[PDB]
Amino acid sequence: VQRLTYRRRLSYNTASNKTRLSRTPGNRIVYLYTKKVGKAPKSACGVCPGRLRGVRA
Amino acid sequence: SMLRLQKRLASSVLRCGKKKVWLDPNETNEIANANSRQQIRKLIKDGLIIRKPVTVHSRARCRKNTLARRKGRHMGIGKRKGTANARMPEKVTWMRRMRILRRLLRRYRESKKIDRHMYHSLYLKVKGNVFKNKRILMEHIHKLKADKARKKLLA
Amino acid sequence: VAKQRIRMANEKHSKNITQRGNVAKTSRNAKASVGPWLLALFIFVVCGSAIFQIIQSIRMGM
Amino acid sequence: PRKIEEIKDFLLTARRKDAKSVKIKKNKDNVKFKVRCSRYLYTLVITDKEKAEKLKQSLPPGLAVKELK
Amino acid sequence: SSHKTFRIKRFLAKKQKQNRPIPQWIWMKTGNKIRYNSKRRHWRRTKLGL
Amino acid sequence: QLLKFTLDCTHPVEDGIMDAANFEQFLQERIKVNGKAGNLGGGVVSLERSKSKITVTSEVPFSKRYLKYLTKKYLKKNNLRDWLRVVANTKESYELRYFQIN
RNA sequence: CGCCGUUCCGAAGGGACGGGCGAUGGCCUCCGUUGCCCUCAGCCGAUCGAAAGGGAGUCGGGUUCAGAUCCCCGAAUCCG
RNA sequence: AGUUCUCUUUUCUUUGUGAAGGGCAGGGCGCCCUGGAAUGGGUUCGCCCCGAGAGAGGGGCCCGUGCCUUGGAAAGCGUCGCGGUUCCGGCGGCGUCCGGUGAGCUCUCGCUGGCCCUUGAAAAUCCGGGGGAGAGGGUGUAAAUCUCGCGCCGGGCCGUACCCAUAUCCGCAGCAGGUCUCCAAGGUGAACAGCCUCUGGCAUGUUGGAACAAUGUAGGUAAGGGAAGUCGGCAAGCCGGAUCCGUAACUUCGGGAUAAGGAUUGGCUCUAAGGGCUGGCAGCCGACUUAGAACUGGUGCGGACCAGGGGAAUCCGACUGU
Ligand SMILES: [Mg+2]
Ligand SMILES: [Mg+2]
Ligand SMILES: [Mg+2]
Ligand SMILES: [Mg+2]
Ligand SMILES: [Mg+2]
Ligand SMILES: [Mg+2]
Ligand SMILES: [Mg+2]
Ligand SMILES: [Mg+2]
Ligand SMILES: [Mg+2]
Ligand SMILES: [Mg+2]
Ligand SMILES: [Mg+2]
Ligand SMILES: [Mg+2]
Ligand SMILES: [Mg+2]
Ligand SMILES: [Mg+2]
Ligand SMILES: [Mg+2]
Ligand SMILES: [Mg+2]
Ligand SMILES: [Mg+2]
Ligand SMILES: [Mg+2]
Ligand SMILES: [Mg+2]
Ligand SMILES: [Mg+2]
Ligand SMILES: [Mg+2]
Ligand SMILES: [Mg+2]
Ligand SMILES: [Mg+2]
Ligand SMILES: [Mg+2]
Ligand SMILES: [Mg+2]
Ligand SMILES: [Zn+2]
Repeated sequence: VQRLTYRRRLSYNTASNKTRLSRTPGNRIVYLYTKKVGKAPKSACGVCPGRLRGVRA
Repeated sequence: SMLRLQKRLASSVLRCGKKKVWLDPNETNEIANANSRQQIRKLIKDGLIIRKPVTVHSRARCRKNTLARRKGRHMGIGKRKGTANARMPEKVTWMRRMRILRRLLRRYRESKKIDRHMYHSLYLKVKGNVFKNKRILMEHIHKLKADKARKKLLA
Repeated sequence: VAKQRIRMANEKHSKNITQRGNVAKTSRNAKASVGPWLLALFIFVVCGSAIFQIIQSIRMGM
Repeated sequence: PRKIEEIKDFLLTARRKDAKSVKIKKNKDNVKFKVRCSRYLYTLVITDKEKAEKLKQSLPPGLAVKELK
Repeated sequence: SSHKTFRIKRFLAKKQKQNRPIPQWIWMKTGNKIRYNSKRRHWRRTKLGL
Repeated sequence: QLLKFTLDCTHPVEDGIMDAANFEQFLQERIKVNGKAGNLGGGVVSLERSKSKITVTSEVPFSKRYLKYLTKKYLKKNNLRDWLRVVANTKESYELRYFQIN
């Protein structure tokens, strides 16, 4: 099976080197580097454990 | 001749290994002067360079054996190396059983075969290991309904 | 390209054991960049020059 | 790329000062008109072959046109 | 390494250019004594230290 | 529905190396339907032969490659696979061709 | 030679919405810029410190003897 | 494409769609509204939840890396067929199809729990809110203003080859040493074990030829005996997987424990049980398991590989750790 390589010089599995597999129009699997997961705002009350609604994460 | 360059270029152009590149042993003079990928592409089209087929690794032998195992062959005491739990974990067996039996209780309650009071009583018994499989549970519910119906008639 | 050609060529090369020392460099024996029409045109210019001069001399010889 | 739904909006896009060309692509099920603008390639997909010819005449005069094959 | 400083790449480039044989017309010069470049360096036999 | 396939042995037959009537017989006794190769399923698979093109039809599913497998099998039986090649001509046909040699 | 020390024995702000006095210019209409004064002002520590930490945003295809997410084709996107 | 003496509707290969935008699945919510619940109910593998509002209805939001669509078939790939200067992103035909399944492996997203006399960075940077100093026009030629849609211009500097290790680095060397990472196929099997294979790679490790003496180094096997050898069982050997049975002294009641000790294990043909979907039944789909039985081979069957010898005591140190 096809085996993958990083497309950048960071050879380490750090928080900033995360990837997902992607099939291309050329019919091959490559790495796409993902963006970190964003977080919705936390309520200013400091009491409610959930995050807010109607706001992009 | 020394066709190291052509072997490397043909491999790159064909997207295979250098082991799958085949250079025509009768045409080595022609191939010897293809110093570019353009010329290598031409020789591939002409037929002096070919990609050899994958070496055969048939799955027929194991496909045949897998059918035998599906019928119980090659599965006796003398063919086991992991433990019963390693071969089929108890937790997964329990998880399958609980989902099956909890699914049946939900469908009986929604279909009104049982009421929420009987569902709740049976739910905690299902969690208690009282019933071993779907059938035993279903026959028990049938008994309960008969007894419940009898009392209603007397009442 | 017919993949059977690997076998044909491979077997054909193995026949070279009997003609060691005179193996043919190229199997594909089969071009003059000079087009045949133009080559004939060039012949009509150069070769004829000697021939015509003789005829013109012949014409002046009678 | 942006996809255009109506013919009127495509014509407005085709008349934009930044529109650079229109490509006509003919498929088995549709004809696609793609106009290369500054930011986006806008594509109008038409399933009625007859409307495609009517629209092909309505394109702005100066805007360069190319038929793809 | 591929990761390089401009100062290091400039030092390496000068070491690259000194590492050539002497011109052969130096031999015919009137008072010449040099026979070959005695300061040739090989990347494997002796290391630059930086 | 209906499935129909053809084999074109024009090049070999016209060169007198191969008989379509024999092949039509070979398919008759070999083409398997549910694994049986005797009755063609009870006429469910119908075989027809033109001057040079052999046609096969079926009211049940039937594989085009099965004909190629049988054709290559028949060609090997008659010692031809070193000269004749089975190629797909269209979605619905094969044909027998000569390897480009000499 | 220097060393300790890094907020500790320091008049440690060279900034700003706005307002008032002028000076210069320009698509001279009126606006900019600019000088002064008034007003307002915690940051409280220069600076250095990570090619694995934080840190916006680029992907597909093609291309060389040797370079390509960098070249060419196509399609995008962040910041100013 | 391979095989085809016989059989094999056969075996092998291959059978795409980027970012960004739009839509829709799917996932999640400690979000809202009605209502008011004991005969308590809901619910997970576990939990856990409710009059501080459960079930049940109807909504809202976040992520949507999944699918569709623009991208985009024009490309790429497979195959067949034609041309050229023939070193052309050459040109054509056809195809790039339809389903199933899983405690499978890898990655990822999410929910929920456990552990801590351990509680697991800072800053640049970006954003929202509270307030209302102000500004804007007088009904129009509208103004201030706009985190909306288009459009216009620009993004300088340095690195970028290749090796990355039984030959590109450090050990004086092409040194059996050392030296940080990412991806990770089929079979057997509990398994990233060992053994075999495909993709990819290599040429036996700084030489070859011919012999087959001793003595070595590394592997084996030995009748009868069985530690008599030796300081000492050193070395080797025995045991070994799994299922079923069975298990003592002592004990800090946790262990000891795979104690000890037995039986079984192949191949083949069957039987039973264990589920899902659609409409106490019917039909249609399916995933490996377990148990039992017959037959069967020169008693061979964890057949290679993998794989604990055991017991009774004494001294020391509690243990794990160094
Ligand atoms: Mg970083
Ligand atoms: Mg996708
Ligand atoms: Mg909002
Ligand atoms: Mg358990
Ligand atoms: Mg060295
Ligand atoms: Mg700094
Ligand atoms: Mg950094
Ligand atoms: Mg660019
Ligand atoms: Mg509720
Ligand atoms: Mg195509
Ligand atoms: Mg406000
Ligand atoms: Mg590089
Ligand atoms: Mg050896
Ligand atoms: Mg050797
Ligand atoms: Mg070596
Ligand atoms: Mg050696
Ligand atoms: Mg003995
Ligand atoms: Mg003995
Ligand atoms: Mg003794
Ligand atoms: Mg003695
Ligand atoms: Mg020992
Ligand atoms: Mg003991
Ligand atoms: Mg004592
Ligand atoms: Mg100790
Ligand atoms: Mg220490
Ligand atoms: Zn709150």
